[PDB]
Amino acid sequence: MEELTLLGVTQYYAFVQEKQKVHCLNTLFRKLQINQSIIFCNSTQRVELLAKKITEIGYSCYYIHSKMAQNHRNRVFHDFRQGNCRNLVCSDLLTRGIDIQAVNVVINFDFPRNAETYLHRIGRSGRFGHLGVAINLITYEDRHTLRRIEQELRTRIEPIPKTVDPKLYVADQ
Repeated sequence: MEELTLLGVTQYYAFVQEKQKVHCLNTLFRKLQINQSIIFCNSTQRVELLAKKITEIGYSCYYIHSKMAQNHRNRVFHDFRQGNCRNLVCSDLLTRGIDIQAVNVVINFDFPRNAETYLHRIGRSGRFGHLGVAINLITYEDRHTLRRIEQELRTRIEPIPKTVDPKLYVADQ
């Protein structure tokens, strides 16, 4: 049995053209009541490019990726957990940070290529299952990767509705 679990994380996907990802991301910020959010991309170059664009549209965001130093990643993450930052852009990182209660939305701006990367991004270590929502931005050409990861992880990833039920990601306490 796996250490990380997906029970408690509602998972959605949206069919996006690569040229339209930034626009779809801006639509998500506007239609969801995001407290804090974490956004994954598949390369460190795309992590920095997204973080700058996002701040240009006028959203609060830091970023950490694999080619920063570990002590620098710790302090930026500490600043983000502190509330100094609203969103955090991240590449894939082997060393995970502690859970942040204010993080209720995790977004896969770029879809991971395998199931273990997906679980390492979205899975939760504890069995308390703090309610949250994960949103995957996917191209139609890439839908077969989503089905395979869905079956391999024995989970359910649904097409995102117009209105996400806030019961599934708005903390009720």
